[PDB]
Amino acid sequence: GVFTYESEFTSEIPPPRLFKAFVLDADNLVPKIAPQAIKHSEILWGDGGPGTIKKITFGEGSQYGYVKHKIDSIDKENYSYSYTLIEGDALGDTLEKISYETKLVASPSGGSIIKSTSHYHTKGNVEIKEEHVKAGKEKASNLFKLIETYLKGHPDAYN
Repeated sequence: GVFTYESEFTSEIPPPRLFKAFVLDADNLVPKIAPQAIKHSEILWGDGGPGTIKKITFGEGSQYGYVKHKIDSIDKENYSYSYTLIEGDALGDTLEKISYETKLVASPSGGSIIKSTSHYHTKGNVEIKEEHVKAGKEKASNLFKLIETYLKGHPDAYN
């Protein structure tokens, strides 16, 4: 009853810089690099640690479009991030518990590798739609390629 999807890519920007921006600065990194997807970010629980809850908002239009992220684990030393999503118009009336996992590393060419993964938990006996899970792979991957330019252009970004 759970879906498992993983991705793998790399970048020339350092993972500790993109990590701090993605986890320790996602409140102003996503709404600044891509203001077309998220419009605001306000942690609802804790402050980013495990068990915390972040309320990300979108601005695709007037209709309110936001989601809730529950931090699951973090690796400021390995540059890894893991949280659980509980809200999101994309969950349709079938999905419920969402699991999100992201990991960063370094390559032999100096660049840095980025491994991401996500899961779904539908309530009852239903399944997600490829166009949905597949489209999410581009919404999460494309963003990762936007942050790489964030540090590749901003040598001061939390650095």
